[PDB]
Amino acid sequence: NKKVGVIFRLIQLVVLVYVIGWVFVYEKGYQTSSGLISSVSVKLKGLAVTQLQGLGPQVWDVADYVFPAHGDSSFVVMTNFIMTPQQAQGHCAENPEGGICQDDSGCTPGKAERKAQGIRTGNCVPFNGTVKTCEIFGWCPVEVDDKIPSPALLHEAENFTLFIKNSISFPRFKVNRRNLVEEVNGTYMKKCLYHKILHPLCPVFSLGYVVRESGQDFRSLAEKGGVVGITIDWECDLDWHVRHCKPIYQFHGLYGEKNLSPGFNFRFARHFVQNGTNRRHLFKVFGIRFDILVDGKAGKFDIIPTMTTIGSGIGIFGVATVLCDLLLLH
Amino acid sequence: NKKVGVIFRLIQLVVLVYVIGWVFVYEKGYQTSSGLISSVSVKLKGLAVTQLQGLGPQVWDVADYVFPAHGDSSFVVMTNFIMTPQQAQGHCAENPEGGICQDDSGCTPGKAERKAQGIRTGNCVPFNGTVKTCEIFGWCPVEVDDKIPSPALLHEAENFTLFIKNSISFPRFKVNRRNLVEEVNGTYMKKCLYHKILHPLCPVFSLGYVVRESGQDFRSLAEKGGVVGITIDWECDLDWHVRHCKPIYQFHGLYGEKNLSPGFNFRFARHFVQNGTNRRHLFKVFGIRFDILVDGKAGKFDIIPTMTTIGSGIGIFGVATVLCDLLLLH
Amino acid sequence: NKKVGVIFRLIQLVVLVYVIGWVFVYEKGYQTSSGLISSVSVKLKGLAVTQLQGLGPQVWDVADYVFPAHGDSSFVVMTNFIMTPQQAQGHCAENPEGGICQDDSGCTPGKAERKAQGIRTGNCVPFNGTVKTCEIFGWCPVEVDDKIPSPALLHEAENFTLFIKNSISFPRFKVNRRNLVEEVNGTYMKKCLYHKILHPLCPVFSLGYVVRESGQDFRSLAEKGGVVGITIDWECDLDWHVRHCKPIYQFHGLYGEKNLSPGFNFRFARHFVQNGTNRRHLFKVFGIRFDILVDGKAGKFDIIPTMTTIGSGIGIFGVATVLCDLLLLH
Ligand SMILES: Nc1ncnc2c1ncn2[C@@H]1O[C@H](COP(=O)(O)OP(=O)(O)OP(=O)(O)O)[C@@H](O)[C@H]1O
Ligand SMILES: Nc1ncnc2c1ncn2[C@@H]1O[C@H](COP(=O)(O)OP(=O)(O)OP(=O)(O)O)[C@@H](O)[C@H]1O
Ligand SMILES: Nc1ncnc2c1ncn2[C@@H]1O[C@H](COP(=O)(O)OP(=O)(O)OP(=O)(O)O)[C@@H](O)[C@H]1O
Ligand SMILES: *[C@@H]1O[C@H](CO)[C@@H](O)[C@H](O)[C@H]1NC(C)=O
Ligand SMILES: *[C@@H]1O[C@H](CO)[C@@H](O)[C@H](O)[C@H]1NC(C)=O
Ligand SMILES: *[C@@H]1O[C@H](CO)[C@@H](O)[C@H](O)[C@H]1NC(C)=O
Ligand SMILES: *[C@@H]1O[C@H](CO)[C@@H](O)[C@H](O)[C@H]1NC(C)=O
Ligand SMILES: *[C@@H]1O[C@H](CO)[C@@H](O)[C@H](O)[C@H]1NC(C)=O
Ligand SMILES: *[C@@H]1O[C@H](CO)[C@@H](O)[C@H](O)[C@H]1NC(C)=O
Ligand SMILES: *[C@@H]1O[C@H](CO)[C@@H](O)[C@H](O)[C@H]1NC(C)=O
Ligand SMILES: *[C@@H]1O[C@H](CO)[C@@H](O)[C@H](O)[C@H]1NC(C)=O
Ligand SMILES: [Ca+2]
Ligand SMILES: [Ca+2]
Ligand SMILES: [Mg+2]
Ligand SMILES: [Mg+2]
Ligand SMILES: [Mg+2]
Repeated sequence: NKKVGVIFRLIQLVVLVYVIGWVFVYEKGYQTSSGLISSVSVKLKGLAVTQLQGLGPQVWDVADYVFPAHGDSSFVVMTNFIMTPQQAQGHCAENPEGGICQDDSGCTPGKAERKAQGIRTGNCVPFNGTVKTCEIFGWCPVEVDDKIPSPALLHEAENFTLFIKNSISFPRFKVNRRNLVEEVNGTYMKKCLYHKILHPLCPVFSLGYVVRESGQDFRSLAEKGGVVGITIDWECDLDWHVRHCKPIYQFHGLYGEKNLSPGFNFRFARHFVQNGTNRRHLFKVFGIRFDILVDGKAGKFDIIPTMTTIGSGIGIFGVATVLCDLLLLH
Repeated sequence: NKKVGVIFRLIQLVVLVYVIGWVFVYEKGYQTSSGLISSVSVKLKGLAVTQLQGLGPQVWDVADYVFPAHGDSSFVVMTNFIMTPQQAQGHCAENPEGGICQDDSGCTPGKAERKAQGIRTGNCVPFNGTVKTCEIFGWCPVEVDDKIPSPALLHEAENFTLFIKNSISFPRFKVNRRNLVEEVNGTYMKKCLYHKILHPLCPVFSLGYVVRESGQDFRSLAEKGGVVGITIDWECDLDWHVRHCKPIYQFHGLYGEKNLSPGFNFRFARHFVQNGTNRRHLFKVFGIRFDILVDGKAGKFDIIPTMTTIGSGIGIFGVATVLCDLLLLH
Repeated sequence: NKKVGVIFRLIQLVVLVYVIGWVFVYEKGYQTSSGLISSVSVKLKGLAVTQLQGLGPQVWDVADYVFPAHGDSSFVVMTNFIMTPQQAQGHCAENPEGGICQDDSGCTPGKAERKAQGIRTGNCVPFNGTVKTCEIFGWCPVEVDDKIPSPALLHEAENFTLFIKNSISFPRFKVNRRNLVEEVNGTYMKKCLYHKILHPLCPVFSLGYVVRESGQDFRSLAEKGGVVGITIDWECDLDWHVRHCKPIYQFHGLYGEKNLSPGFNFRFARHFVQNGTNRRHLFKVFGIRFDILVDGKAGKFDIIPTMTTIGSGIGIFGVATVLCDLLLLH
């Protein structure tokens, strides 16, 4: 029958054009794939001045709000903090969150099993006029974290400019590429701000723009902390010129339900010696967690993958043909 | 022949059941898989008081033993340390390990080729009553680490509550998930401790439990340090509800031969200015290394993978047909 | 025809030898592969003394030039720095590169839009005898990074030694391996310098050797910074003894155009309280970025992969035979 042969030839032509357009053209089967070796360096330029009650104006610079000063990929930018100054190890009332005592017999000497704040001395001392807390041995000023300033202490963090420098190299092809691609110039790096459409190649990122692109409001996130994931994808083709290869930036927002564990926070201390006594300043920093992830591959023409793809296509064709023949026979 | 046809039909039904079951349900071929983007946030609540001979009581809060303050995925929990206080730059004798001199002519001015402790002035000074070491220009006094305390200075950290906050997002499906799940609530985290069977979803991990579940003993590991690897694996079947998505926590113990470089250790310093002179405190910290590795995939029903799996199954059936026909013919 | 049968048997023998040798031995189809869990700990030893104008001799020990105390995979080794001692908050002139005014009416009170150095007060005080800049609120000694010392302040960094301790474990096969191998002993590490041929397995890497093997000159890197990538690769056939399992160390040079953003740099501050006044020392450190990446796979004989490979080979054979038969059939 003529129509049977027509259907067979149509099926073989379909599978042939499918394999040819997909394995070779679409999926780049004639190009080897390798993995980039990458290193990310980050620099933040911004300044914010905080004026808390009872304290002088505090100037925060790049060394201050960037705790991973060595330019790590996973860095935290300080946006809100609680400062407990002049902490010294001595005996005083603990925080009321741990426990509340009405008499000295209630307190027991030892360490708390859950959320230990210090070594209990077994004495109940008044934390303030109303309630009393068991006396512990720990840094004496105990941070009350219950009050979270509604206006962010560093609401200026939104405009802080952020520069990301990424250098990727493929080992098998011995090709090195950097984010600061050709189009970028020193003059450009002075007056550009990153945008999804306007300035895709500008390496200077605005913190507020990055947060808003992820899908989070900067103010509410800075009030309680947050996590933002920036991914740099280097899809590269070596058959073309290296100028074509460029870094694509994608912003991903990592969030969670606000009732439980809202935002991101950590505690850090600055140890110093004043008047011959060792003292420290405890800070509970509510900041936005920025993670840089670089994943990419390079493709360059090679003879062995081309021959293997040709053989696989011939095998798939010769199969499809025998399968169609057996189907038409039965 | 009847028996030949029966064997042929049996082989056909067997390969049909195989291609309809294995690649579809077991391998989830109709689903497509996307790697997660994740961020690790770790908070350790605990307090340990270390009493050292010649020094006052030392309180080590969360910021102290957790050296990475920004909540990095790889963090070290301090278990034992060697403290050398009041280090100042000057000319003081070197450690006996570097060299032993009996006369001033033996010492050579310059810097030692390997593991230099300072700039040798060229004079042999008595390090102590018995042996003499060449004078060097370095921090004073030089740290001595020949003796490691057999009882861990921080042994209370066996009980330290470790809270891991891991937020994942799949870019292909645009679904954000966190280690905290609907089953876990605010009242649950107050008293729960992670267990392999009892509390698999509790985000609070005990350090001793993590060490014991990794095939290591905390008591022996705390003396010289160690490396414990925690892997959080997410397997998600987006065909079901998102409540079924639950993280899987696996603890892997990374250990080596005790004879050659046992445990993990590092040295850090705190710089301060006392009495108009720059001084520092050098600590040789023996701590357990914790690495959080999050690797997972999610699968949702899609039309193109389903069609590809159907085509692959039909192709496998076709050849299982002829392979059987050619064998029965022989 | 006899020639047709000879050609058929020749093609049969060719495809049989192929499916018996290539996929089995070269591809290790009978073995299974699993990803390892790796944690890297780095330790450096070396001392460098920097003598500056006015300031006394400064000793930079391991804790100084190694900014990551814990020793993460990504660490920076200080080679050159710019120190602005005794930075105290107050009113001072901004940097001349920021802005220059001839009259006080030029500057406007507020915060700069880009790269803010402080809060302008609307007054112009002379930065030096020639030009005058806007008066800002912040650290009084402004850091001037126009002059970079051509001789590296820490050129002694080239010969500093680097010890890398990596422990890898395959969870599927429950086998733990370390960079320290049976060939390496305690007396060997005392004097081993890593080399590609002479000493392949020693974990003591010379910084200058690592920089030179990556393809970069240390002296140029020392002045303005650099990036060096070290990759450890483990390929182990668990069918043989575990002694054969040895890591492979490869150095990759990550560099970019020197005209735009040459080298790697960052700023960190040391906060201290002297004379009841909070001051800091700001250092602009030019250092070489070192990144450690570990990847590997292991192979163990298993029954299911062997059976799957045998089935795939039989299928490829059965197809090749008939495809050849159709070829002759024409
Ligand atoms: N976060 C940022 N925002 C805006 N511009 C930046 C940022 N980081 C770097 N740049 C600009 O990019 C150029 C090249 O960066 P490079 O690493 O040389 O910084 P730098 O010149 O050492 O820093 P500085 O400008 O503080 O001296 C610099 O001229 C700098 O002005
Ligand atoms: N390591 C830990 N051990 C025990 N409980 C913890 C731990 N980390 C967090 N929690 C509990 O989880 C709850 C939510 O924590 P969240 O991430 O909101 O930090 P936080 O409440 O701002 O910090 P803090 O508890 O210091 O106020 C807290 O009420 C706390 O009691
Ligand atoms: N960067 C390095 N260069 C040369 N030798 C090193 C280096 N790091 C460690 N070693 C040597 O390797 C041996 C085993 O390493 P290990 O991790 O036990 O160091 P350690 O003995 O704790 O350090 P230290 O020698 O400061 O006590 C040590 O005897 C040490 O001398
Ligand atoms: C005392 O502290 C407790 C802490 O919960 C608080 O509720 C109470 O209002 C305080 N009382 C005064 C008078 O400040
Ligand atoms: C950021 O700068 C813009 C002007 O470009 C200003 O309107 C905005 O208030 C600034 N951000 C904050 C919240 O300080
Ligand atoms: C600077 O880079 C931009 C990139 O958009 C380019 O358009 C411009 O021509 C460059 N400047 C010079 C002087 O080449
Ligand atoms: C002196 O120091 C050396 C260091 O190895 C030690 O062996 C010796 O016992 C010490 N002698 C005294 C009297 O402390
Ligand atoms: C808290 O979570 C636990 C999970 O084990 C659950 O059993 C309990 O009902 C929850 N509490 C409330 C009030 O729902
Ligand atoms: C003053 O500072 C400017 C800053 O660029 C410099 O160009 C100039 O040479 C300096 N003048 C003197 C006398 O130091
Ligand atoms: C490093 O090389 C040799 C040791 O091999 C040493 O003598 C020389 O002084 C050093 N040079 C530098 C640049 O530190
Ligand atoms: C130390 O290791 C080296 C490896 O090159 C080996 O040749 C030597 O025999 C070892 N020393 C001892 C005492 O076994
Ligand atoms: Ca890291
Ligand atoms: Ca101080
Ligand atoms: Mg609280
Ligand atoms: Mg030692
Ligand atoms: Mg500059």
